[PDB]
Amino acid sequence: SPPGGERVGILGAGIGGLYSALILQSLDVPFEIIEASNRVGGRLFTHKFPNGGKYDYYDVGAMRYPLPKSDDKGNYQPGVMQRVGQLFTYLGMHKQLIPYYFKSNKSPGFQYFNGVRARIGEGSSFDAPALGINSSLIDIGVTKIVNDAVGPFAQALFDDLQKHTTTGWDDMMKNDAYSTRSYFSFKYLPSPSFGLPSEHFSTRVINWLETFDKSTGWYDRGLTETVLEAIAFGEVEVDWRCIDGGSHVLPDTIAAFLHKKGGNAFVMNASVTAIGLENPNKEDSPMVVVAGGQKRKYSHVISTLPLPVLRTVDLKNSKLDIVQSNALRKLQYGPSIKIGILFKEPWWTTGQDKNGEKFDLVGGQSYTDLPIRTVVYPSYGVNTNAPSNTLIASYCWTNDAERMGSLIGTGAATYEEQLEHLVLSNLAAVHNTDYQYLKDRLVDVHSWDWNHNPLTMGAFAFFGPGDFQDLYTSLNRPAANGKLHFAGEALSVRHAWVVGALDSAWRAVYNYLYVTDPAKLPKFFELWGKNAEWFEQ
Amino acid sequence: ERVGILGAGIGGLYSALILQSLDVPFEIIEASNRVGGRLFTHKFPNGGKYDYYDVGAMRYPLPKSDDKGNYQPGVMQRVGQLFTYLGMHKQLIPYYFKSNKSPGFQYFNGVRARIGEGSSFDAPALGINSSLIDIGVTKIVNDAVGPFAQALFDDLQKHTTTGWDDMMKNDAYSTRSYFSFKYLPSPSFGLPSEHFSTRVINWLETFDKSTGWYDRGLTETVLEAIAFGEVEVDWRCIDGGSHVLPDTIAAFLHKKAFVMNASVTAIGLENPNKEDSPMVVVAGGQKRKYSHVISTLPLPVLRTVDLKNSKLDIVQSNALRKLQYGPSIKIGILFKEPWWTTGQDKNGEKFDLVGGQSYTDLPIRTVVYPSYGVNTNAPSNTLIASYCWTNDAERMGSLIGTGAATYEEQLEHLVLSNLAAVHNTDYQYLKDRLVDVHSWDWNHNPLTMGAFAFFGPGDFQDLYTSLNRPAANGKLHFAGEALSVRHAWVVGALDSAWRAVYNYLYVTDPAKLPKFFELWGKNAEWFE
Ligand SMILES: Cc1cc2c(cc1C)N(C[C@H](O)[C@H](O)[C@H](O)COP(=O)(O)OP(=O)(O)OC[C@H]1O[C@@H](n3cnc4c(N)ncnc43)[C@H](O)[C@@H]1O)c1[nH]c(=O)[nH]c(=O)c1N2
Ligand SMILES: Cc1cc2c(cc1C)N(C[C@H](O)[C@H](O)[C@H](O)COP(=O)(O)OP(=O)(O)OC[C@H]1O[C@@H](n3cnc4c(N)ncnc43)[C@H](O)[C@@H]1O)c1[nH]c(=O)[nH]c(=O)c1N2
Ligand SMILES: N[C@@H](Cc1ccccc1)C(=O)O
Ligand SMILES: N[C@@H](Cc1ccccc1)C(=O)O
Repeated sequence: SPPGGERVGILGAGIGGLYSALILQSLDVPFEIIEASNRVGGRLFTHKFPNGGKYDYYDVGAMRYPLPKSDDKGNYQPGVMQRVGQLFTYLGMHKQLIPYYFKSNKSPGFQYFNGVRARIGEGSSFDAPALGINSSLIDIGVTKIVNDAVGPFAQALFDDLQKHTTTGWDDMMKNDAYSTRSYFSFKYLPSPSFGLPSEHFSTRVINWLETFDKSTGWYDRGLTETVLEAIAFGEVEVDWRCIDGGSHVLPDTIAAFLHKKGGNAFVMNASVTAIGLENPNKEDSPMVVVAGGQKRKYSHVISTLPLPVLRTVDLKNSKLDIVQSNALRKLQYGPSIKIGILFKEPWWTTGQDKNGEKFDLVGGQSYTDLPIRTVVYPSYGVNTNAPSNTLIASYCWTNDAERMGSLIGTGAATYEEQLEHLVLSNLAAVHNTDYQYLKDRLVDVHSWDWNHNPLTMGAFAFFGPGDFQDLYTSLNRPAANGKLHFAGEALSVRHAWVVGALDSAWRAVYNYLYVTDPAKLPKFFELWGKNAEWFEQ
Repeated sequence: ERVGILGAGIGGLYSALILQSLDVPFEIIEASNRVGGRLFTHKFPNGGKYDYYDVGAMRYPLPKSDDKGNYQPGVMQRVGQLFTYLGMHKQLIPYYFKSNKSPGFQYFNGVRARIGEGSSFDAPALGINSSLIDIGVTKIVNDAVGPFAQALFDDLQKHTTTGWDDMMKNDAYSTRSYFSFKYLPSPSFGLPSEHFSTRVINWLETFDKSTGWYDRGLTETVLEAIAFGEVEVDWRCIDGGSHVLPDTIAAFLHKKAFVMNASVTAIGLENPNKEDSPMVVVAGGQKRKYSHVISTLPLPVLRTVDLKNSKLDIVQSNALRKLQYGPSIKIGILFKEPWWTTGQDKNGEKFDLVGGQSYTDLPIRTVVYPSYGVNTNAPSNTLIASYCWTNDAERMGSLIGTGAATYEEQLEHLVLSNLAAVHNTDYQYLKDRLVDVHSWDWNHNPLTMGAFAFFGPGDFQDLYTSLNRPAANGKLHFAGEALSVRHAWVVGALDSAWRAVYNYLYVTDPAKLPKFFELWGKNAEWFE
């Protein structure tokens, strides 16, 4: 059935594009990967500090994976991230997965809010009474309040995954015009068991929720993203894992697997500038991709380029319908920054604060309302004879990342100095040290703003209210007479996760096989799942 | 007595003007080597007199004025009075919000038309029924915003606050959630008495504002509609660029100074336990003492300053973080000629554009043709090829200031391609005429950390008032355009300086209040 000249052009050598190639290679479908940069992995990006040891790296993008439980053979239980787990096993990486400590493996991480410092779990109110948060709300806590609001939506979506239905999603979409904030302000009413007034929370209380629940401005994005990310993070049993040597090992291993025999050479350093049918009036017209100044023709094209990147590509002759072209612009992205610092020692593990109290932190995270917002201690290498000296001194989202981004990548020594001093000062206040204690231990600094990077043009999809219900489906349909397939993490309900990109590749390849070679569907299903998301042992 | 003014932008310069007029010693601390802040004029090297463009403030919707520079009551009256005070009234030249000749272009969903030609831009294929198309986005948005704006207008006119109280009961709405859960169309529209769908709301945002605007606070939509006059005004710009305004103030102040190239890193009382404790500002590595401090630093900048010993209360410290800012970018291009005025498209039709603007859903979003110099013997050859807000500015920002030629070339090619599609020319027609490109991302600038305040829902009702109270035992006063209801406008910065100086005089020398009122108004906002 399929014409002898079938060849799928895969745009982007990120995890979505590499996964697409892996599926196609397993089905003996020719492909070619076009990559703008000189590296593979995309937002799987591991920075190694040259002056450091083996574990003196940090992941600028993906770094932690909340996988389902697994057996000794690498078989994963059903779960949100099962597809990621099965990929590791497929590549022979299951035993190379090491623990990721979401919470510290020893003493608890720190919380520093409203000038009040405490350990996670100590039950501090962080001066919330002075904010006007009454004692009833404090006793309940932000976590339980948010879970009561998110739980019902999340439970229906879980039932969808388990029972293979879409009613939970249809119900979510009835409320998708809500932001998390507008949901709390105009619809949510506390559970009767809380004993609170049957009234909507005030803005003061809602902002208290956001402060401790997420990041500045998170609640102005879609309520749907809040429930979906709560599901992904498992905030509603997960095995937190990271990759020994950094997440770059995953795309490196895929590239090696595809390259083993002769080699599926990649077209590197070829930025795509145009995608369209050679002749949109001919039904059998092939696709033409202009990348690096050269025209390359393919029967079908699987794009993993971020939506904002597609907006910089000439899509004339790809015949997007009016909804799809609106979707490329309106489907909202979110920002993020990370700042990694190589120190002379893992002071968070062996050091003490200005009063002699030991931090006693191994992995885990600390949280603060200061500009750095989140501090992440490394879980990799903690038990070796050369533990990591590298800290993620700041990991920000939404407004916090937008503001901090102005100090990153300026190219000016004076702003690098301002940035370092701000970060160290924030770190000192979080951990109760002086600035000089941390300055004396600092060796090198590396910082990254995914919202100032031409190859991503944002950290990841972070939809606003209405995006999922109005525009999302349009990009799950192909364009260019069925020959342009949109993929990438934006094309999932697991935005900002590797599984999102993997799901997007499954759906793109499924559509390609469905319209070009249905005889491969059985093997496609057996190797890569009967469904993108619906569970299955 | 000596007031430390942090920031030599228009808010700090205005604060200095007021203090000088009242014989109050002051000192201005400025991080950079320039005054004006977000009044920032870029002149292209090798270009002519009018081959500049304003990277920040560029247009002023002032009230009517007489031959002597007296301005009628209005939102921007305070700005007009500032021009007159500085002897600049006659240096104000017309700014053409719309083209002075043929109308600008609209390019949406691949459909090109002139402003006013009534195109639907393929909206039926988008699922917008004919009734909504016939009414139009402008009338629909005005019907939803009008009631709120009129009550705030009445506040300014009648000297009341009930309009603001009503706005604040609805401040938890974004514009989108207001349309999705509250707004019901006027019965006169003959539409179903139901809330608009997301598809229709996204159609409104597309033609009304920028990508993501409607997810910000409804109050900002109402306030900006008032400021733009979309609910009359004399649109003006400053001959030679907005930089002339701060340059003229600084020159006036230097005759009677400034601490330049001194970035503020710490603000706090010398001894918070002593009542008479002076303020200490650490700038450029040096400690400077003041009786009171007026800060005009943006809120995100204040978050990078050590405010230990300024004794912010818990609401004020929350406000510095949460009160939301918005992004913006501009791209200026020097061409060999004002092709938008003298040229023709690929089919021989003349653009015939003088000033005004064109709009598109393409990445550049907005094109602004210069109004300065149009009638001289050397008209401007400089175009604002792109001016973006919200998501459009966030996305485009990734291509600006990379320092890499390859991305500078990608940016130029995208901008020219978008321009070509908007105006119906070939790419090479514009490339052959391009001389120089300058681009700026106010959301990638340590001195602003965002373009301007652009509050989310709830910010005005929950956190805004806390920063109008002082900190540091009453000796730290917060100012800057964020401390106003005219965000993203010069008048916003001026209002914040009035309130900051007002509070300063109130606690230190109330006998000067009568003269303060006489020279600078009895109220910040209330009309005369
Ligand atoms: C800061 C941060 C942190 C995290 C994460 C992201 C970020 C930004 N994620 C999310 C995860 O990193 C992300 O969802 C996927 O890696 C995205 O893979 P894609 O293939 O969809 O895009 P991705 O962007 O990775 O790949 C696209 C490719 O296209 C290329 N390209 C761009 N423009 C091009 C052009 N014009 N022509 C050709 N090629 C072009 C790029 O260079 C890149 O190689 C994550 N996930 C997770 O599971 N766990 C985690 O802990 C995290 N944490
Ligand atoms: C793109 C764009 C376009 C427009 C506008 C803004 C922008 C970004 N505006 C809004 C207007 O430009 C703005 O509201 C005011 O200029 C702000 O003046 P401020 O004094 O409040 O701040 P502004 O930011 O101007 O001044 C603050 C000063 O503090 C300095 N500073 C920063 N950090 C410091 C530190 N650590 N130590 C010391 N000094 C420090 C800065 O360098 C600067 O000099 C506008 N308005 C209008 O009326 N018409 C218009 O057309 C426009 N258009
Ligand atoms: N998954 C990534 C990024 C992310 C950001 C925001 C929401 C969800 C995920 C993390 O764990 O940090
Ligand atoms: N006042 C500026 C900036 C602005 C942006 C958004 C709203 C209001 C004002 C302008 O006229 O472009």
